[PDB]
Amino acid sequence: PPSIGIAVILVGTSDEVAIKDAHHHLSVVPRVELVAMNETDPKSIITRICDLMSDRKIQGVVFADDTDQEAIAQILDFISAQTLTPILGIHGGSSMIMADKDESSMFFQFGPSIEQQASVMLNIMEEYDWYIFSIVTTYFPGYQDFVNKIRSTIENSFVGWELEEVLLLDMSLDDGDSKIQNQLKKLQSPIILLYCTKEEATYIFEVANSVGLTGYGYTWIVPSLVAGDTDTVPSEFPTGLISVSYDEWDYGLPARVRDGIAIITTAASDMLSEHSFIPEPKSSCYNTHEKRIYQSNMLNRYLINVTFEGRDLSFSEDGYQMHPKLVIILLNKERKWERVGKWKDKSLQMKYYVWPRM
Amino acid sequence: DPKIVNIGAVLSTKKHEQIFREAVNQANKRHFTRKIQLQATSVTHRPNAIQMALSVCEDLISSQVYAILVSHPPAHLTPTPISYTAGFYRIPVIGLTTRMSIYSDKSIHLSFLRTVPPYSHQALVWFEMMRLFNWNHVILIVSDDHEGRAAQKKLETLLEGGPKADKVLQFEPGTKNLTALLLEAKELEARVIILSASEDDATAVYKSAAMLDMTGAGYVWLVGEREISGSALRYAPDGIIGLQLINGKNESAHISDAVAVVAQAIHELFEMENITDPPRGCVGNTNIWKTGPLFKRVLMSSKYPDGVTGRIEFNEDGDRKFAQYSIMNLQNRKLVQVGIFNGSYIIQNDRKIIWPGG
Ligand SMILES: *[C@@H]1O[C@H](CO)[C@@H](O[C@@H]2O[C@H](CO)[C@@H](O[C@@H]3O[C@H](CO[C@H]4O[C@H](CO)[C@@H](O)[C@H](O)[C@@H]4O)[C@@H](O)[C@H](O[C@H]4O[C@H](CO)[C@@H](O)[C@H](O)[C@@H]4O)[C@@H]3O)[C@H](O)[C@H]2NC(C)=O)[C@H](O)[C@H]1NC(C)=O
Ligand SMILES: CC(C)N(CCc1ccc(Cl)c(Cl)c1)C[C@H](O)COc1ccc(NS(C)(=O)=O)cc1
Ligand SMILES: *[C@@H]1O[C@H](CO)[C@@H](O)[C@H](O)[C@H]1NC(C)=O
Ligand SMILES: *[C@@H]1O[C@H](CO)[C@@H](O)[C@H](O)[C@H]1NC(C)=O
Ligand SMILES: *[C@@H]1O[C@H](CO)[C@@H](O)[C@H](O)[C@H]1NC(C)=O
Ligand SMILES: *[C@@H]1O[C@H](CO)[C@@H](O)[C@H](O)[C@H]1NC(C)=O
Ligand SMILES: [Cl-]
Ligand SMILES: [Cl-]
Ligand SMILES: [Cl-]
Ligand SMILES: [Cl-]
Ligand SMILES: [Cl-]
Ligand SMILES: [Cl-]
Ligand code: NA
Repeated sequence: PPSIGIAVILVGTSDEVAIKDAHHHLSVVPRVELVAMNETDPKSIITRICDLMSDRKIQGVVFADDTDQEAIAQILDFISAQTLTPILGIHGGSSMIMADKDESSMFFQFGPSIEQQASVMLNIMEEYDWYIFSIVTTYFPGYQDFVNKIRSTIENSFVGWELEEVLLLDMSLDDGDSKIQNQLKKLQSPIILLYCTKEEATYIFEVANSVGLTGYGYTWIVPSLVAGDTDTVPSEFPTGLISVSYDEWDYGLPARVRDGIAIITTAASDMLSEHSFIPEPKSSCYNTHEKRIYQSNMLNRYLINVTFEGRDLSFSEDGYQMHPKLVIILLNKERKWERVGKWKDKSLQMKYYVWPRM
Repeated sequence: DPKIVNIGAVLSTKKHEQIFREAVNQANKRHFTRKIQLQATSVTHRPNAIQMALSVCEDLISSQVYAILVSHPPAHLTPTPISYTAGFYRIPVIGLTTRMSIYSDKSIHLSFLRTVPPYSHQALVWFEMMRLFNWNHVILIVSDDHEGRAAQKKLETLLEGGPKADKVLQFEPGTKNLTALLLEAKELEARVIILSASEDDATAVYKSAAMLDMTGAGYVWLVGEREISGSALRYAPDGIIGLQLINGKNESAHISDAVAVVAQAIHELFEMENITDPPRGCVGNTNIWKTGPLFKRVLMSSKYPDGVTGRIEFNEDGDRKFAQYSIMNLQNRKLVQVGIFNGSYIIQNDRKIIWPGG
């Protein structure tokens, strides 16, 4: 069987040996090379992947980082779309949900859709009869998909939901006019759903605290990307913060790099065993204006429908994992993120029946 | 020795690079430049998006540019990679000639103003014509893409602010047999038809409308700039009214005004306290420019009345206000100017309008 080149890119300290040791009967076999990378600015990420693609024949990329940088996902989608190369963001910033990927991206992310986390958050509220709430977002892509999902869910519900306020915070401008404070002051609800980036949340919580919305009587629920790396907990995050989370309790990096390589390899085998060809690895990034009509996102049908070793590793067409096991976590009195629920098979299994405090 | 503050530019030709230099030199002559003094740093569009993004890092952000002017090239290459890469750092981008409405989306383009309006803003002119010529009932046909729906959104806002839209019809971009859609329009009483469509799509509409005898007397056709350009012009019914953005394609003019605005804004920025520099280069830098969002506010509030393309202000999206349009009328198959929208007022000239039929 012929070999396809798969680059695995690891940003930040990594048990490269735990990863290699942790990992194919198909029509094609992986030749995996671990690149390590120290920086996650656009230039560093672009040049590194472009150099790989030219100093070697790369069928696909598996990407993992240890940052809280959702921009990495944006960058990877762009790179993927431009070079029509499959990139899997399996951990860290690379995995933080990017809404509205390019039409011709081949970029897939380990972690929950925006719509899925929205529904998980309503399930949490239903469990504890928290029927009265407001939403706060920034303009961070997804924010509409988030608000819509909520609205759509609760307008179709026999339950007595009361969505009091939706706030849209513009943090592309400075806050010298104390504008965002004045918006936050308008919140009355006891539950608050917040959609934004980790770095944005940091600031919003600082302000929210200053006008007395972080204490008892207010509960905030945020999505994975706000919590991000749970070993890193901004000081401004309020105790009693609830988050959905796919950050790597039961599904460890080694096992993901395993599946990433599996997904890409299988996908290629499936295409070859039906079309008698796979897409030729791109010679470079610097000749993609020329080779346009010769390239395709054909390989996507297969990438999103891989079953390997008993697990359905399917993606959505929107580019996220289909059936992730999600952990619900709570930021406790010791400023440590604590596991208080699971979300498994569309059922929510919470720890507490009544929430404790202190 | 003053402090040297770089402005950046990505421009079509080296003639325009030289115009940008001379514009910045003039600003330095015109302003009090003992404390701060500007320096022009520029570059022409690269042949593809990934190369362009890199160039922004290597050539521009490496010089710590406070802002970046961008034009629409002559040959598939958009400002988008410049907006992304600059946006990563919250360095503002000033679009000179880009007119697609998508650039008004804050989620996709954080730090993007422009000195020309999006196409959707042609609704402003339509609306003032509808008041003027007392068209109180209109049909509105629009392409079902971002741009088409942008025009609908914008017109409808002005109507739900009196004239009304009796119906709104959307067609799939790329369709040629629009007889189905236009028959639906034929059956309504309103005989004033407003069209938002690309060149090729407007051609399809124009042909189908002619077969159905909807281009004759009775009917008023009111379109924008794209719909009387190139191949659209070549089938457009006689009597049609359309628009051309005055100086809309004078890169040189918009460089002159852009630099004036940006220069003003820089000096206004440095009246304020605790101004930080942008990051020197991309490599190793992943934090936003702390002062970026403040500088964006300053730019947004920038008023430059005595500008070459008229009165420069920006709306809440950073799109140009007070743009000026030629009101064009197809007469015996020649495009003839019958008036201008001067920013706020319709000024009919002495050349008589000839409607379809008459
Ligand atoms: C696009 O076109 C519009 C309309 O022509 C321009 O807007 C007008 O700008 C002119 C200046 O050139 C303004 O003229 C001034 O009007 C003042 C009174 O305005 C009131 O009344 C008018 C008419 O009823 C209303 O439209 C308006 O809303 C006000 O209620 C006068 O007092 C001014 O006189 C001054 O100048 C003369 C010299 O000519 C002196 O002798 C006087 O002492 C005095 O100082 C002047 O005549 C007019 O008001 C504006 N109209 C509107 C509707 O705003 C735009 O400027 C133009 N845009 C561009 C970019 O060119
Ligand atoms: C959506 C696009 C695709 N995306 C592209 C980014 C990108 C792409 C490729 C490269 Cl190469 C690089 Cl470098 C960057 C834009 C960027 O993600 C904007 O994200 C924002 C928007 C709003 C907010 N909140 S707000 C407006 O309140 O401040 C925050 C962050
Ligand atoms: C990253 O840093 C390590 C040392 O911590 C170094 O050995 C390695 O060469 C660096 N990698 C790059 C791509 O600079
Ligand atoms: C592809 O998806 C189909 C569902 O139509 C299903 O048979 C399976 O999940 C996939 N087929 C494979 C992996 O052979
Ligand atoms: C473009 O604008 C400049 C002024 O900045 C002017 O000299 C030139 O004549 C204009 N060109 C056209 C075609 O109007
Ligand atoms: C910026 O503010 C800090 C905090 O007071 C101060 O130490 C510093 O001198 C200020 N710099 C300027 C240029 O005002
Ligand atoms: Cl590196
Ligand atoms: Cl893209
Ligand atoms: Cl996420
Ligand atoms: Cl962040
Ligand atoms: Cl650099
Ligand atoms: Cl006239
Ligand atoms: Na804008």
